[PDB]
Amino acid sequence: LNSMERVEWLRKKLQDVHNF
Amino acid sequence: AKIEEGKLVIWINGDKGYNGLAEVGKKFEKDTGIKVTVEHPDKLEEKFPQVAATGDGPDIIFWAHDRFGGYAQSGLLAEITPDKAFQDKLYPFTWDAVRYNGKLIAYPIAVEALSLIYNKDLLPNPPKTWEEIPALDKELKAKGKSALMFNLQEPYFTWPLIAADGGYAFKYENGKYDIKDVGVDNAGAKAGLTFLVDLIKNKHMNADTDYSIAEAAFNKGETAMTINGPWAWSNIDTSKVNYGVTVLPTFKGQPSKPFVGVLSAGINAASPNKELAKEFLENYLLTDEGLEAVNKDKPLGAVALKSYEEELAKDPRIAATMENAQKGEIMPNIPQMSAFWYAVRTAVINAASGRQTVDEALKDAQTNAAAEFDDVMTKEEQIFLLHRAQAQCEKRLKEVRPCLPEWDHILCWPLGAPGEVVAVPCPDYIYDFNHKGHAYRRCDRNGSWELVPGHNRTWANYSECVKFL
Ligand SMILES: OC[C@H]1O[C@H](O[C@H]2[C@H](O)[C@@H](O)[C@@H](O)O[C@@H]2CO)[C@H](O)[C@@H](O)[C@@H]1O
Repeated sequence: LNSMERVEWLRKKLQDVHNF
Repeated sequence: AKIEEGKLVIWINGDKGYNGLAEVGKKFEKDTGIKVTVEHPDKLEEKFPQVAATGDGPDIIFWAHDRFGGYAQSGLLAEITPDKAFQDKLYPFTWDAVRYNGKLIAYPIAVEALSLIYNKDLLPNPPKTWEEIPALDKELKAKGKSALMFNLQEPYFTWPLIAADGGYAFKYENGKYDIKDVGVDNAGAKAGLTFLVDLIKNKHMNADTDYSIAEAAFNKGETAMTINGPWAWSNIDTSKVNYGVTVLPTFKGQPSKPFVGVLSAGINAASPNKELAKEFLENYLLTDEGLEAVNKDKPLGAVALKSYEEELAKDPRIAATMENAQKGEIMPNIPQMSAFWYAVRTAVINAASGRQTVDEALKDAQTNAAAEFDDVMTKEEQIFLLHRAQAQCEKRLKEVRPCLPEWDHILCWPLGAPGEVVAVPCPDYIYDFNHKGHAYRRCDRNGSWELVPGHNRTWANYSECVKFL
C-alpha cells in the first residue's frame, strides 16, 4: 500500500534525475 | 493487584530479584505508610500495553530498555523528571538507553549482558570458539553429559551467535537507527544460524530446550555450559555447582555480540501515584542499600548507580559481563524493536524445528519485518521531505574553478573540486535509499559537471543508493 506508492514515486523521481 | 491512589503496584520479570525489590517496598512502607505490591506476571512486556488503558496496569513497570520506545510512542509512560544532581549519580550511557526522541522515559537500573557460564568440574578450560563445541559434546556424551544447553526459544540467547559474523537489527546511519536497513537475512546472520541448526541436526542440542530446561540441566550438573545473564547466578550458587562466568565463544574468529539491555523502570501514564513512584525509585531503589537488597536476591549485573557499581566491579563475574557487553551492542529502544524480536523469534524456532531452511526462515523474517517498517511512510510524507530538501537547496543556490551546487530533483550537490569524482552520502530524507552508500558525480577540470557523451544529460551514479529497490 504505502510502500508500493512510495517506491513507484521514487522510481519516477530516479528517472527525472537520469533525465537531468 | 489493581492501581489505587496511595499505594504502589510494581511489575518485574520472574527471573529478576522481585523478593529483594519487595524488601525495598517494605522499607518504603515502613517510612511512608505507602504499601508496595511487587508482581511478576508472565509476558508482562506484552501485557502492559494491553491492559494499561483499562486501568489494569502497574504503577511501575520494569523491563530492559528496548521495549520502552514502543510504550512511549503509544503514550503509555509518564515523563520522568530527575534533577541534574540525581542524573549525575548514574552513568551517562545508562541515561542514553532510556532517552527517546530527546526525552528521558524511564529510570535506568542495571546493565545486563549474556555470558558463557561453565561448570569447572566438568570443563576446567571453557572453549574459546563455537567451532570446537561439537567435538567437546562428543567427548562429554561418552561420560553421560552434554557440552552446552541454553534457551533456544527466545532469540535474545541465540542473537549473539547470529550477530557474530554480521547479523544486525538496524543500521545506525545519519544519527538514528535506519529501519529500512535491516540485517536479519545477510550472510553473517545465515552463517550463525546455520551453525546453531547444525548443532541441533547433530544432536549436540535439542530444539525444544527452553529457559527452565537449560537452567535445571546446568544447575543439576548435567551440562558443561549454559548461556545466561547475571540474574541466573543466584540459583547456581544454591546448586553448589563449581562454575565460572566468561567471554562467550568466538564464531569465525569474531566475538559473539550479545544485545545489551539496561533494566529500566517506567511509570504508567495512567498511574495516580506518579510522585510516589518517583520517590520510591530515586530515594529508595536507586541507592546503595536499595540496589544491594535487589542484587542479593538475584544479581542485577552492572548497576547504573556509580557509587554501588564501583563495589560490584571487582566481582570477576561482573568483569566478564562487562567484557561481553563491550563486545556486544546496546539494544535500540525504537518502537520497531518488538517487531524485530518477533521476526527473529519465528525465524529461529522455524529453522531449529526443520519447518524452514535457514535461508527461508531469515528471508521470511526480514521480509515480514520490512513489510511492517516500510508501510509507515506515506507517499505524501516522502514528497514533503524531498520538498523540504529542495527548498534547502534553493537557499544554498541563492547564496552562491570548482563545480557549483545544483538541484538534480533528488539531491543538492555541493562544490566539486576541479577534475574530481564527487561523492555525496545517499540522502537520509529518501526513506527507501541505502544510507551507507554514496551517489557520485564527476567535476570537470573546467569546473563544469561532467555530461553524458552525446547528450545534454548530467552524469550521475546512484547505483549504491538504489541497492534495496
Ligand atoms: O528474546 C527476545 C527478548 O530479549 C530481551 O529480553 C530478555 C531481557 O532483556 C532479559 O532481562 C531477560 O529477562 O531475558 C529476556 C529474554 O527472555 C528483550 O528485552 C525483550 O524485549 C525481547 O523480547
